[PDB]
Amino acid sequence: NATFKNKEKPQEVRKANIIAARSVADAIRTSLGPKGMDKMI
Amino acid sequence: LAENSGLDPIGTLSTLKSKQLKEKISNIGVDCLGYGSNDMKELFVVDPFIGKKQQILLATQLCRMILKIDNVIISGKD
Amino acid sequence: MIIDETERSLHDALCVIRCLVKERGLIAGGGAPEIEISRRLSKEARSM
Repeated sequence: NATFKNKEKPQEVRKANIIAARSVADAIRTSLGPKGMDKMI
Repeated sequence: LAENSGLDPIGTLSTLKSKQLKEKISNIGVDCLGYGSNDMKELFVVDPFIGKKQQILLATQLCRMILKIDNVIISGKD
Repeated sequence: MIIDETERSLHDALCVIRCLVKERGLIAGGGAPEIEISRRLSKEARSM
C-alpha cells in the first residue's frame, strides 16, 4: 500500500524516544531478581 | 491480499478471523475482485485443494532448505 | 552495621505492610501471575 509522504517526519522523534527508553530498560533489566548482575557507575 | 486489494490489512485479517471463529466455520476471504459481500462460499471463488496442499508443502520445504544452510562459500573470480 | 541493617529491614517490612494495607492480599512470586495473565489475555483477545 501507500502512506503519506511526510516530508517532515515527526515519527523520527517517537523512534528516537522509543530507542532511548528501550536502551535504558534493557540496561536496567539485567539486575532483576536476587541473581541480577551488579552495575558499575 | 487485503493490502494489495486496497483494504486495511489489520482490520481485514481480524474481521476474517473473527467471522470464521466466533460466528461459524465458513469460507470467508479477501474481496480482491468486485463483490457485494464477503463469504466467498456464496461468491464461488474456488481453487483446487491439491494445489493449495502443494503450495503449503513447497513453502515448508523451501523454508527448511534455507533454514538448514548455515554457511555460504563463494569462490573468487579470475 | 547492626542498626543500619535493622533500619533497612524495617523499612522494607513497612513498605510490604503498606502495600498490604492499601490493597489487602498477596500473590505468588516468580512471575506466575504474569504468565497466568498473559495466557488469559491471549485467550480472550481472540474474541476481539
